[PDB]
Amino acid sequence: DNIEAVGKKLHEYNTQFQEKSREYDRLYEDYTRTSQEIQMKRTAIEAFNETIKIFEEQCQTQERYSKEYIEKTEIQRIMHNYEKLKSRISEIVDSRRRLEEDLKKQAAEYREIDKRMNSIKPDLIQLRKTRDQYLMWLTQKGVRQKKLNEWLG
Amino acid sequence: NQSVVVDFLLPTGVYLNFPVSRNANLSTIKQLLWHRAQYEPLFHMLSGPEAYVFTCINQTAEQQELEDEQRRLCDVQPFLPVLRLVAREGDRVKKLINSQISLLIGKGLHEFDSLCDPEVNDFRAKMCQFCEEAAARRQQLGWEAWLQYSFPLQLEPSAPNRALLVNVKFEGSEESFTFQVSTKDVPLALMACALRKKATVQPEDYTLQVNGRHEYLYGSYPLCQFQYICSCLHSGLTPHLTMVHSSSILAMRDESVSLWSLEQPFRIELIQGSKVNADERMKLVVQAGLFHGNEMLCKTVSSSEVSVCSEPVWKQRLEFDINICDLPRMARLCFALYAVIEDCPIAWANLMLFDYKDQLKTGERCLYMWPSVPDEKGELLNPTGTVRSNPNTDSAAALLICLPEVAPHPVYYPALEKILELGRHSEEEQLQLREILERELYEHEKDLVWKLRHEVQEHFPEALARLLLVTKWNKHEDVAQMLYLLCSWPELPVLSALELLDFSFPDCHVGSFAIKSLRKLTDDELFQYLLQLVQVLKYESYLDCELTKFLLDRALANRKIGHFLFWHLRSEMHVPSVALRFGLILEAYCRGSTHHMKVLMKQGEALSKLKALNDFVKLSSQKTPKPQTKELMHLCMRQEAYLEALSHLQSPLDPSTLLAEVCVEQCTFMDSKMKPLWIMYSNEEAGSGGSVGIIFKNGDDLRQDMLTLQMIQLMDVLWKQEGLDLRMTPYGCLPTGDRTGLIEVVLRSDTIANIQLDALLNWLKSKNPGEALDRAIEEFTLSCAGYCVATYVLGIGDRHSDNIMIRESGQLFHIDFGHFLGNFERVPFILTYDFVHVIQQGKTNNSEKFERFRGYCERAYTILRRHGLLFLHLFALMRAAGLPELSCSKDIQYLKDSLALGKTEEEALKHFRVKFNEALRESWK
Ligand SMILES: Cc1ccn2nc([C@H](C)Nc3ncnc4[nH]cc(-c5cc(O)cc(NS(C)(=O)=O)c5)c34)n(-c3ccccc3)c(=O)c12
Repeated sequence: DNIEAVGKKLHEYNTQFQEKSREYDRLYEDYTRTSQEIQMKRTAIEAFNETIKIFEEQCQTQERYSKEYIEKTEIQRIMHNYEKLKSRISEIVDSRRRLEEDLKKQAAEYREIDKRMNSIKPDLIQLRKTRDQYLMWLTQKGVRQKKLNEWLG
Repeated sequence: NQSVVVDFLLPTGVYLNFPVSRNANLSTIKQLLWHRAQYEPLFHMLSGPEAYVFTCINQTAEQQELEDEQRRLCDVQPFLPVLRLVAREGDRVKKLINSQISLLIGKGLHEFDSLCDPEVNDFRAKMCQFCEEAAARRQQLGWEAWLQYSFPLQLEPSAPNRALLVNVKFEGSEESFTFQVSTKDVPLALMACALRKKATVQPEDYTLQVNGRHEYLYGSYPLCQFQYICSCLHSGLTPHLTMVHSSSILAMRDESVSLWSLEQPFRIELIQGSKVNADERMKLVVQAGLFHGNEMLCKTVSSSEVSVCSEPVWKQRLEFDINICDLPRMARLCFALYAVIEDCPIAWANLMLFDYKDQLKTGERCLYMWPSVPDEKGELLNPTGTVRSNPNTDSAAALLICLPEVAPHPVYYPALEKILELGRHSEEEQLQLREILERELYEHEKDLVWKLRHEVQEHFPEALARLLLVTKWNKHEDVAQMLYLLCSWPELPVLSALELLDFSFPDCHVGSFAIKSLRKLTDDELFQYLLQLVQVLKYESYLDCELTKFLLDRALANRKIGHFLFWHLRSEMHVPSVALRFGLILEAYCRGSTHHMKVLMKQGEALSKLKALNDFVKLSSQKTPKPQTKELMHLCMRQEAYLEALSHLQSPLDPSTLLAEVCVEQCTFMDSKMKPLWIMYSNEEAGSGGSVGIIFKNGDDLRQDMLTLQMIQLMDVLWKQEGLDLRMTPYGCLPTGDRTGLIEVVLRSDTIANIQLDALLNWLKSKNPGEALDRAIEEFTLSCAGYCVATYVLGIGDRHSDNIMIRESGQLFHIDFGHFLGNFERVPFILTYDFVHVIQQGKTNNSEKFERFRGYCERAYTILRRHGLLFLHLFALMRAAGLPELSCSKDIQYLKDSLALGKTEEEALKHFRVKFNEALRESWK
């Protein structure tokens, strides 16, 4: 209630605000970074869809182009070549599946970052206001700008 | 490692998998393919290799026919190393362009299709046709016209009669002709003499090029108004030019219910939330309110408290204190989701109540919400924020609402027809309005202006902005009256139009009036405001708008404007809130700019290699010391794919500069925090500027640095416009990407920190020996004045020896503008004793010189003050950019005070002197 006592509390409350701000700022970096990574993942998954579409048009062609042809030992080479094709698709399916699993895991991280932000906001906003209420109180009491400066930070 | 196993799908259904080198270009890979395919089945059925084209899925997730087979596989950068042979035939001119566009703008065009949005598709249809037509028109027209499009004149302001020599040559010819001309000779007159000397050892078939640059000398202007000549005169150096024939330029050129009946209060149904991440002890509220620009149309109604959970259900009608007939065209519903006890803004979203075809929206909408940032304002809602949904539709929170069915037939906002129909019908007072206008208005004052709104149009045409705000936009009768006046309002000057582009004025009709008044802009002037205009696009409601068209009209008429339009838009494509808007403008731009695409393509890959080059250097700085890191940089640069990509491009900082041959030896990096790169080019044909440099900085944001430089360049132009050259160094600075840009190097320069190891004064002596030194001191004095005033007005702090920099010419300049507008209180005006010492030529007292310098500072400050409203307006629009130190009215307030606009001219100029003088006092201690 004395000026030095309120000014001390203004120092503490300012330090708590600047640090709380620093925390939120770090989380907001993670929020943004995670948002860029997930967009990247969702479009790399599109890239997996589009590749696999290309491999299944190939399979379609292999059947239509082979059936009409194959009435005329070449058979064994064609069919094994097709089996080798079909085999590669399964690698590309498996790899797509792995990414989907990362994107699911990173979606849960995004989810959690945003939750951790939303429980800091009340503290952060309450500390801004308190800091400001002590500032105005002292400005009213006549406390000189030099003294207010040295309490802040 | 070097080689990579690539999957090849042949069109017979056959499949090959063999290793090839990441270096190998596609043509080479076909040969290896054909050589291996011959020992697989069905080879006899394949046509020749040239009958087919490789196809891949690129990094943007789209198919791409790989027509240029001189490209290395590492450059093509397919998603998975998978190549399909398909047939050449098709409109593959459209296929090629569409592909390059997706790679170029960052976003894949399919992402626009995916949205299944009429507005997007309509925008794309209209804008792409419009741009394509412009481009096809350009091709037909004269080569003069084309030269004007492609290399518009770079003139000195005021846009003096001595005479000095000039070297001219011809294209494909060793020999050249030195001869005398004057400052005041027009350029065609010059062509006459070299063309006469040709017949010794037809005037309009040629123009003049500046050797080793795409800068051209033509038109009705005298020599000294051109930048190159003006620059050459001041340095004393001889010009160097080439005559070039029309042919050579041509070769370049080639390669029904009326809305006002529904008197029913506005209401919406709140259904569900989605993907909410809130504190489980708290309980959720949704606050909602209608807005038109800044202003609440009605009292903001609120929800009940449902328990905090991921998928909260409300099922609540929220009725509003406004009937559906009273809603204006740009009415904007705004939501904020809060967490409350028994304090926390979670997230927000805004919604245009009418759509792009003027239709009042009906039925369910799922608004994917944006997270709320805690800040000084901390308002209930965020009505300034974008109206587009969050593109992270997978993981972002959301709100399902329903706009009810209001009438059986659909309903549109009334046509301009019936606005004039409604708006037609309706010295004691003049003294009060004079007082109110000629000098955020008050209840009292607002009511007067509205009564005398016709007198405002008649006698106070500049006070349109004041009147728009005083209109009650929550009553349709008023809105009709104001718009009626607006349609017959006289054209306002540029300065006023810029104010009208601010968020405060969202009505489509106001924006149209603004752009209408900006059409008188010259390209040179438009360029000074391009950054601001671009940021104002973030305030727009719909995609198709007068501003987007305006910017596209100018980009298509002028290739330099097109260039910076491109990079301004491109450098924000990482930002979710503008990716879509900007993406669509960039596509439209490209389609009308196929020539420039080729240039912009090359630049983006220089930029892409530099990113990778910086990431290597950064990651190596941790491991090794600098000299070895400097050489491990050089090896990575000397790789063929890098070197080709970093060499022979037009500079993004100035497209007339050719970065030709990279000088790997002279390249390096500074060991600061972001570890920026210093890249040196030696381009042929240029002389004293036959070396040029660029800095590639990655990890910091460069926008505030650019804004600041843009503003200093503007001052220099305003000063140069009244005969004061203060010898500034408005060096280039361009954001190109996500926390990435380029900065133009200023050679023959050092930092005061280094120079101080008569300290400044000796350095200049050793750089300007003998009778040169006088110039260096005058160069120093003129520039000290300019940067003293500039930095005082912009309120730039954190100045020191490490960020003030001196040229061997004498010119002083500042770098690295981290903070401005008095951000870490009023920044005093500042004189260093060091700079007072140099200005006084080393004397304790040199009264005569020092007064000239005080005059320069006073002339400076006075001129800017004449254009003070320009800086407020340009700064007010920059709030759109979301720079933390330019967020509100107080940041703008700084400028009013710094230029003392509230004071009279002589009053202000007395305060400058007292500020000036105490800086002279304070300089000793
Ligand atoms: C290797 C390397 C990488 C980066 N730098 N930067 C510098 C100095 C600080 N800056 C410049 N030097 C010359 N010409 C210039 N043109 C524009 C700038 C400019 C403008 C800015 O706003 C910010 C920054 N710096 S940054 C990119 O943020 O690091 C630079 C600039 N010097 C340097 C040059 C001469 C003497 C001592 C130091 C480097 O050697 C250097």
